[PDB]
This record gives sequence, C-alpha cells and structure tokens, in this order.
Amino acid sequence: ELQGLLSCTLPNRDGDVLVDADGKAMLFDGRSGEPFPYPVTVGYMYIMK
Amino acid sequence: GIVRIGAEVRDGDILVGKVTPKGETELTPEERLLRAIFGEKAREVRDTSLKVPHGESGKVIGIRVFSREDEDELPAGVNELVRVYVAQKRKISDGDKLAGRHGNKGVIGKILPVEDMPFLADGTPVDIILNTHGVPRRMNIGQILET
Amino acid sequence: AYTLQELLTIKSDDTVGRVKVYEAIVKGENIPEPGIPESFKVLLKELQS
Amino acid sequence: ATCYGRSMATGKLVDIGEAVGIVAAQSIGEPGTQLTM
Amino acid sequence: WLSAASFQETTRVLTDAAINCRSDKLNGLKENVIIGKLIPAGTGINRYRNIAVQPTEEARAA
Amino acid sequence: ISQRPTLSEDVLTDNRSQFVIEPLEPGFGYTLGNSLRRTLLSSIPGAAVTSIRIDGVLHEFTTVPGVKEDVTEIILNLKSLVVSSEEDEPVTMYLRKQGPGEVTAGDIVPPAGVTVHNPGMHIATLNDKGKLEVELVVERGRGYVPAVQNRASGAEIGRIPVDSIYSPVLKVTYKVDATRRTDFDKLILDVETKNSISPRDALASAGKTLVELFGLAR
Amino acid sequence: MLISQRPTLSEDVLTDNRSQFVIEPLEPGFGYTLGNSLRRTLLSSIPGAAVTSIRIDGVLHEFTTVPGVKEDVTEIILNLKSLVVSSEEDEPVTMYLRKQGPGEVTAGDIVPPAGVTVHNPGMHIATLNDKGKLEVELVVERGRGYVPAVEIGRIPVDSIYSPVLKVTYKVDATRVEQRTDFDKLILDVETKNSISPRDALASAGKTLVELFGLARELNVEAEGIEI
Amino acid sequence: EEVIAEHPVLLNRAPTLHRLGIQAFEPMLVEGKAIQLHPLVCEAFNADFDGDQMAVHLPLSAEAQAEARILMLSSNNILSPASGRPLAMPRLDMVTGLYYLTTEVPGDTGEYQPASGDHPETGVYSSPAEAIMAADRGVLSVRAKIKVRLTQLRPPVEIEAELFGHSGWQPGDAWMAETTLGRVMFNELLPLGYPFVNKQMHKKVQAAIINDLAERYPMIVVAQTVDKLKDAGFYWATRSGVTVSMADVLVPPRKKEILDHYEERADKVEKQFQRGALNHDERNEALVEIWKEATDEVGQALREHYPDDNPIITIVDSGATGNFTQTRTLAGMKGLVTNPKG
Amino acid sequence: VVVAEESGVIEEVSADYITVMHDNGTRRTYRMRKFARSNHGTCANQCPIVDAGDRVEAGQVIADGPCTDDGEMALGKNLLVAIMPWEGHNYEDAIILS
Amino acid sequence: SGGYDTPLGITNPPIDELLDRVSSKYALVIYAAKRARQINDYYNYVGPLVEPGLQEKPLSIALREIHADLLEHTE
Ligand SMILES: [Mg+2]
Repeated sequence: ELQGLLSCTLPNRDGDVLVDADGKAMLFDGRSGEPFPYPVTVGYMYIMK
Repeated sequence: GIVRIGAEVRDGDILVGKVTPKGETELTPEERLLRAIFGEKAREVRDTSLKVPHGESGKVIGIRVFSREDEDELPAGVNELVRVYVAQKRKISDGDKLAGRHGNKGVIGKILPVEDMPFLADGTPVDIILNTHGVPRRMNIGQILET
Repeated sequence: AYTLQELLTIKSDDTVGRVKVYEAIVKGENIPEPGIPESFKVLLKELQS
Repeated sequence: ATCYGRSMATGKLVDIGEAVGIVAAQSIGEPGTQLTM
Repeated sequence: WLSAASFQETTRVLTDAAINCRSDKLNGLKENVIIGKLIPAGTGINRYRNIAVQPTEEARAA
Repeated sequence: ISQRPTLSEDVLTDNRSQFVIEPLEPGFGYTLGNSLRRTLLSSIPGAAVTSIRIDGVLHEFTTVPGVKEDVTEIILNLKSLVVSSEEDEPVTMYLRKQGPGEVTAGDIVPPAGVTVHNPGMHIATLNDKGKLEVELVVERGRGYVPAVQNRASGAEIGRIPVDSIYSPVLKVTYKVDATRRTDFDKLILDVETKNSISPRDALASAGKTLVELFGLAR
Repeated sequence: MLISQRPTLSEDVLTDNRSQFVIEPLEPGFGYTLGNSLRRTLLSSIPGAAVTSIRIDGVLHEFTTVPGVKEDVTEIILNLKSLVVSSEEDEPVTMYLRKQGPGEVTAGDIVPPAGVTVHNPGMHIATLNDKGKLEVELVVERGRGYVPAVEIGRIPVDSIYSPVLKVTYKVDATRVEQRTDFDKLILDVETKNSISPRDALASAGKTLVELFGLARELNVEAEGIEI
Repeated sequence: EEVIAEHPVLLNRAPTLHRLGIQAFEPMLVEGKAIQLHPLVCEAFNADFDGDQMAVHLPLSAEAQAEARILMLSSNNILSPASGRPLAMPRLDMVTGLYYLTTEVPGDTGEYQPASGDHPETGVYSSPAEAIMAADRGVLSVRAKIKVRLTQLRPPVEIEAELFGHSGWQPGDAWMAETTLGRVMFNELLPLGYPFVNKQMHKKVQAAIINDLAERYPMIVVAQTVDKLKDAGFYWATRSGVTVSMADVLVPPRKKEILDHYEERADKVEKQFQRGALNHDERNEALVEIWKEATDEVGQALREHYPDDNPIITIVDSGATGNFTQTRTLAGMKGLVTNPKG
Repeated sequence: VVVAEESGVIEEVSADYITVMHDNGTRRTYRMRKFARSNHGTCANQCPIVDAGDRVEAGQVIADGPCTDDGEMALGKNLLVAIMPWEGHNYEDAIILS
Repeated sequence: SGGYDTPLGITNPPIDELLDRVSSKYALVIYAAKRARQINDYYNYVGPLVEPGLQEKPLSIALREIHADLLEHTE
C-alpha cells in the first residue's frame, strides 16, 4: 500500500512530481551547484528534541 | 537588593543581595588596622549574596518572597526566603540531542546555512540530513517507511 | 610519569602545591615540585585509628 | 627489550621505560566484552 | 603490603602485614601513585629523569 | 565562437519571475544558477522589526489581559510581518486597539517611508476587556540577525528584542538545458520573493553584489 | 543594506606556470559562491588555440605503425596534444613538421605559419632511427575549454583549448572576533606557457563581471558596498 | 587564542579500556559548547555521536606538556598497541567513499574503447588534468576504464621493471597505465614513492596499504596520508549514491516456496513425532537443523537476487559497516530466536 | 490538557482562563497554566484552542498543553529529511540541520 | 628533505626526525622539558639559540633547538 501511494503523489504547485515511485528525488548540492548524481531518498520524518 | 522583573542577567550577576555578620577571627590585619584607626565599628558584614551560576542566563520571569516579619512558615532561624525564576529561550544548537520514534538518536554536528543545504528541484531545501550507514545495521527500517 | 604525578598531587591533594602552582602560573614562572597528597595523610591517620 | 620484541604501536624495538605489563593487561582485557558462549 | 591492601581483601592483608611488621620498600607503580611520587616507569626511570641539558660550546659562542 | 549572452525576463505572478540566460558554456549553467541562488537566499537587503514594546508587559513570558494569545505567541505571529522601509534607520511604528474584534497588520500605523505588505495577517484576538498597545522598532539589514540583547544595547526592561529575518526572497531555484558541433547551456532561474520587493529588484541586487565581489579578481 | 570591507586578494607563486591565490576574508557562505564559478570559468571560458586534427604520411590505414620511429601513433598524439600554441586567426590554419635522417624531432623543428607561435620548442616529439623520415600536417584553431575527437589520412584529436591545465579550490574559516565563521578561498591554478595564472584569473574575473553585469543592468539598486 | 597556541590538551572517554582512551590534541577554538573530535580517533575511543561526552584535562608543567606532545599526541598513536593493526584507518563512511571511487564500471561513459574503422579509440589521455577536463564535461566517468600517461606517479613493480630501470625512477618520468580516473586520484593521495595499486579499495586493501606505510614510511607521513584519505573518502561518499528506500530492501522472490518446503519438512517431522517414534529432544534438534537450513537458503536466495550495486550490498561488502546476517534479517528471514534458558 | 467537564457554549476566552456556560445555566471556569516550570526545568504552558461562542461537548479539549496540538501528543516536529552521507558532518550518528 | 609535507606548527619538528636525536621518546621528553624550563628561567639560564617566534611556547623553542642539534644531553 505504501508502494502504491508512492505513485499517486500529487504534484506541487508547478505540476511537478518531486518524488518518484522509489521514494527518491534528485537533489542539488547547494555549495557547488551541480546536481547530486544518484537519486536520494527524501521525505518527512517526526524528529524530537 | 532583589533583581527587577524582566531584567537580563548573565554569568556572575547578582540576583539577591545578602550580607552576613562577619566573624571577628577572620578579620585580616589590614581590616583590623582600618577598624582600629577609624573606629568604624558599625554594621560589620560580608558579602554572601546570591549570584548566577556558570553557563546560565536569561530573562527574569518572577520573584516570590516570604518574610518572617510577615507571618510565613519558615524553618528554625530562617528570617527571609526569596525565589527568583529565570527563563531561557534555547534554540537548536550543536551537540543538542535529536531522535525519531524508532530509536535513531543523534547529536547535531553542523547546522549549515539554508543555501548550503541540498534542495529539491523546485528549490525547497531539506531540513535534516541523516546518514545512510546508520539505518540498515540498527534494524529500524520503520524510519524509512515513516519517511 | 610527570603527567600522572601532576594529576594526582598538584591538581588534587597538595594543599600547599596547588596554591603554589596558581601563584607560579600567574607570575609566569616554572611549575614547582609536587608535595605529598593529603589523602595519604588521612589514610595514615585512619590506619592509626 | 630484545627478548620481548618490537613495540606494536611504534613498530620499532620497545624502549626501556615502557611498562609492558599494563599494556599487556589492557590488550587482553579490552576485547573482553566480545567473548560469548 | 600497600599494593596488596589497595588491590583486594584489605582487612586480611592489613592484619597479616601488622602481625609480620611488614616494611614496604615503596618502589612500585601503584605504591608511587598512592604516595604521590614519580612512578618507576617511562619518564620516571632514573636514567631518563636525571638527564643533564646544556648547549654546546660551538652554539654557545653564536 | 562565443556569442555574447543575454538575459531575458519572464513573469509568472507579481512576486514570482523566471529569468532566462543564454547562451552559456556547456556545463556552466548549473554553477551560475547556484552562484546566483546562494546570493539571492542570503544577502538580499530588506527590512524587518528589531524590537517591540508592549505597555502592560515587562518581558516576553506573560499575558496581556483580554487578548487570546500570550506575548510569546504574539511575537511568533509578528515574525511573519513582511515590511519595507526606505528610512534605512531605526524607525518606530505604533498600534493601539481595543476589543472586541481582532488585531491585524492593517491596524498598525506605519510612519513615513515604511509600509506593510500584508494587512490581513492575524496578530491577536481581543475581547471586551482586551486592550493592545504596541510599539515596533523597524530597521533595515540583510540575512538573519538574532535578537540583540539588552546588555549589548543600552536598552531598558520594557524592550523585548525579537529575531530579525531581513530576507525579502522566499524561494529560489534553477534548471539548465544542455544542447550538444555546437554545444551550449541555457539557464533558467526561478525566483519568488515576498511582496516587499519584485524579483527584478532582488536579482539586480544579487547581480550588483556579485559584480562588486568579482571586481577584485581583475 | 550594509557595508562590507577589506576583502583582500593575495598570491603565492609556486612555479612560473602554477600559483595559488587566497581571497580573504569573504562573508559567510560566499566561499562557495565564488569557488566553483571561478574554477569553471578558468577551465571553460578563456580563448586559446590548439590542435584539432592531423594527417601523418607513410601509414594511414594501420594507424599504429610508423617507419623510422619507435613511438606508436597513440604516443605521437599524446605528445602533440601537450603542445602549447597561440593563434590569432579565426579560421583554422595548417602547419607542417618535416624532419629526415636519424635523430630527435622537437617542437622547434616545426615551421609556424604567419600568426601562430609555438611556446615549447624543447618538447620531445619523436626519435628517428637509421633510415627514417617524418612529415606530418597539423590543424590549429582557437576555442575555449576542451572538446573530444569530432578524406583519407585525417584523424581528429582531443583539443585542449584552455590555456589553464589544472584548477582546484578549498574553503577555510577566518573572521573577526564577532563571527569567527567567515570564509577564505584558496584557488590553486596550474596553466600552460600561453599566459600566467595572473592573466587567466583576471580574464575569468572580467568574464564573470560581464556575466553578472548582465543581471545588474536590469536595475541600478542597492547591494553590498566595498572598500 | 594566543595562550592556547601550541598548548596540548588531553581528551578522555570512559570507559578507558586501553591507553588510547586518553589522547593529546592541539586545541582549536571553535564556536558552540561542543567538543569537535576528529573522525578517525573514534575507533580508538569507541566513540560514536549518539550523545557521547568526553573530558578534557589541561597539562601545566613542562614535562607534562612534553609528554602530551610526544607520548600521547593523536597523530603519533596510529597503530593498536594490542595487534599492531591500524586504528586511524578510514572506518565506515570514508570506506564507501573510496570503495565507490576506485571500483571500475565496465561500459561507463568515456570508457576506453578500441578503434574500429575510421573511428579512433578516444580512450587515451595525455595527463590526468586532461582526464579531469573530460570529466568536467559530461564525457568521462570517474569509474570508467581509460589509459593515461602518468608523470608524477610511481608504477607497479612489474611495469617499473620492464619499462624503466629497477629501483630507478624520477619525477616527470612518463608511463602508460590502463586504470580508472578514480584509482589515479586515489593514488594521488599516496606519496610519490609508493607504487601504484590499481585495486578495488575494500577496507582490507586500505588496511594493508596503511600497514605498509607504517612499516616503511615515517609516522608523520602516515598521519598526513590518513587525513588525505579521510577528505577524499568523505567527499566521494557524498556522491557515492548510497541511500535506503523500501524498494532497495528487496524481498527474496522464492521466499514463499522455500518456506513452504522447509515447513513441509517440519510438518513431516511433527507427524513422525505424533506416533511416538521421534524423541522429544530429537524433535527439537531436528526442527533446529531444519530452520537453520531454511535460514541459510533464504540468505543465499537473497544474495543471488540482490544486484551487486545495491546500496545495502555495497555498504556491507565494502567493509564499511554491518554483516550479511543483518541483511538476511532485514529482508528475508531472521530465523530462530533465543529462549530464557538459551 | 484542558477538558470540558460538561457541555455548553464558551462564554469568554482569554490567555488566562476559559469561561463556559452550561445548558442548565451554571458557569464553569478553567485557569490556564502559563509558563509554569516543571520538575526538570521544561516549560508547562497552556493555550486555548476555542473561540468565543463555540459549542463544546462534554469531554472536548478546550486548551492545549505543553506537547499537545489540538488534542494529540505532539512531541516533536515534521522535518524534511534526506538520507545520504554529507561531507562527514553526519558521520557516525551525527546529524546535519538546516 | 623528504616526501613529508609541511607540518602545521605543533607537529613540527616531525617526531621521526627528533627520535633520531635521542635513544627513546621518554629521554626526548625530559630533554625538551628541561631545556624549556631553562629557557623560561632565562626570561626571569641561556638561550634561545635559534630565532624565536613573535610569541612562542618555550617547549616549541626547545624542540626546534633539539632539531637543530645546537645542544647536548647526557643520560
Ligand atoms: Mg555512544
């Protein structure tokens, strides 16, 4: 069910689906600028202090 | 002699001023010479005032005070008692301990500027970067599913 | 050896050596020679007890 | 020093002042929490 | 006897040492640690701790 | 051979704009887009509130009678104020209000040279007994400046320092198009600022900053 | 806005064609805004002339055997790609290298046509043994950066147009007693014999000044001042 | 900042199991309230960053400061005094960073391909700077096999014996090498004198390299080489593309059939025990052996179904961290579980 | 957390207390713990989650506590996480924050 | 000079070059410590024998002197 939901991801405000069905996404290195070569798993997690 | 509500105090600042009757034995030769020359034998005290501990600062929130002149319950020989409450707004910092719900704990090594942070295609930067090598060997895959 | 002696004598127990060390560092002089740990005197007195 | 052998950390011949007894005790007892039935 | 008393079974060691009127030579790592003396190892060995240092005459001229 | 590059602006909304830079060297669009985006996110000058002052309170951790939110929650609401100031000096705004009703940014009376760009933002909710009287010192700077302490300045007990977020831009990103005998890259910046300034002004400020910085290279 | 000052630039000369440069102090986060851009500009945006394609007589189909010399065609191309040359003709210009008899051919044995200049005459090319002769054609033209291999007897080579060879940067932290987190940029550059690292750095600076002046032209507005 | 310069401090973390639990460092003033600790000394301290605290002692006397700078300095103690193995060696992240950096991918972009017809090879490069230029452009991959002429690197024993005079080499001597740009850049960290490796850098290989460096080269050379290795390993671990997702944790495809088969075996064992033929302890031992076999079969099936570039397999097999039983437990089957008696 | 003991309409809401008016005419008032120190130094602070005039049922949450958000235990924050090694600043269980 | 790169102020002179001056690391420690407190006695007794830094720890000065072989020692 999680695998299926990873495909139904609604786009953002610009119509782009930022996260693919593997849960990964292409990120850009904010220091150099070149995009990171491989897709990296991104998402939202509950973090405590 | 009490700090004022709302004041900002730092390490070593005085919160409540207190003076204690000074023991005659510990009078240094210089103090003895002065008290014998001028004869100022009036209201002899020493500084035992409350101070702020090391590594502690913040805004003073409230002050509660109980006196013996006013009818309050205090232990034997205690004339006055004053509590001062100090609050601090602690932002997240290096070395502070974060953790998820799956046993994945960690302290904060570096907080990068929002530009140094890797960002998605539309420019949304990530908020926290968890290393990969930690995940598979602890046997908490629930964090990946939660993500 | 000198580190271990400094840790156990002039940093912990020497009552005349710690003040001497502070006085020597304040005036920029060399560190003096350590003395006798006071806890050893306490051990001797407790053995006498 | 000659009968003992080289020093593991330095790789050269063990110096004189070295206290090899405590080093040996530490070396034997440090991976002690790894022995299981 | 000091090392044995600090290690384990202090009461028995102390009784036995008092009966035999034991005099500790006071030359051991733990002994020198307890009494606050330089330990007989490493930089505490006589040949290392009593080294004399002075510049050479050729360098003392310059 | 090298054709002189051009910068052509597109517009999506009043606060968001796409820019197109072309032609560029192959593999050169990513680096330029990043060197622009970093300066856009970090060092764009703007204006924000530095310290506030409420009459009935002497510190941040208390409650104003009648209002619904505590002073700390009120400050967290004021953290969302987008303002623009031409004075470039400490200038004081005022706000008097009495309930019932609700206090918003439109109820604040800004002095000359400054203006609030979202009057509809919620600040506090007042009742019959609620009375809100606030002064807000507004200044102009860049980046993020944490609350200036009352020990650093000659401030007094009533002054409540607040965090200052001087960034006028909201979200910056970029994308490149590579084209492979004649290879070249076309860069597309996407800049969304707050209603304080237009993306044209933000990108112009970043361009001047980077020109001034690279001028020492020659 | 605000005012920043004292962003000095200094140089350490290791060799005549290689030097380090230090930009300090830079504001927080600006060590990486300048670092990658300067490197990519030095590498890919500088005008320079180099070899594009060549033709070697004697053997054309085998492409691996050549009489008179022991070096293969691969090593010949390797020796040729490292030849530094500067041309001002926009059109591709052909040069020729001819040498007979046993001996050693250098880059000075080449006859440069009008306009072009070879800067490494002492560079080794090939060695002719007994009864050997070498006659080769070269195509030299201008460009920027680096481009891979793009009439019988013709072979294209890898054109190294960039007058710089190797550029690498690093970022450290030195600042005032209030921040201690400002950035310092260290840029190690190693160039060819065409231009010194100084002139390459100045050219990259001018090209980037033009690039970002394209954006500054949109409006004359406030930004960080300098001293 | 003036009084701190060249005044070493002692860092200790309990439990101090061996003498490396206390080490001398040069203090550098940092912002914050945390002690920044070099990532290589962790193996000596058994220190992770899950909330660990360390203590700092300040030597005062000249003899104590000398003992700190000489006897207890961090860069002086690189080898375990127990087995002589390297402890300041790249540990886990760095490992992957180097394991990805030196492995050769057959058929990558820019890979050397022989000349066919009128098309040249385009697999040779004059200098490693030319390879760096070809890598900045999208043509050359770092993990692709190419042929480079190396002027500032030392060749192996056989290549130096064939092409050059044995024990004779000079900086600037040229030689052809068919390697990856990654292996070139990795050998660039190792000193000039060290022979080229051209091997996939499993953790054991770098352990052997550091053993050789400590056996032959000075201690300070090793202390700088390990720092260069740390930097390279981290930089390339960022770009090694190792993450974790639910799709990267692949369930074995034949798990259902294997479990059905071995549970059928166990059911036959239970049927045999139902008639009283099989002994109780014999039944327990038989079921234990059955489920051990099934666990290992599921592990083998998982090892077969997993690509060799999977991030889990890459992390485990590179020697960075973890073992294969953890992977068998994560995806596949954990197996038998302990009892109160054992 | 603050829970309604009896159904009714909220009569007044302040940062200090919440006064509700039951259906039988009786009043009730709940005082808010504001910036109260805990046994371990954490801050116990309560904030009303209802507005004046709302009709609440018996047992509804009227004000949130320290780690409560509209009625549920909110012990932390939802953060955008990317899982990748980054320049060793997340080496060995260290964490990198934006 | 050797293949080692430039040390960084506290790791110089390299320990591999200083251990060639004495028989053991302990003797080197005592060597440097006695020379250093002798130096500090001079400032309040001979030396420094090399050019001192603008502000330098006397231990580092003694280490540089030992590296320069400008002094003798006897066990
Ligand atoms: Mg731990």
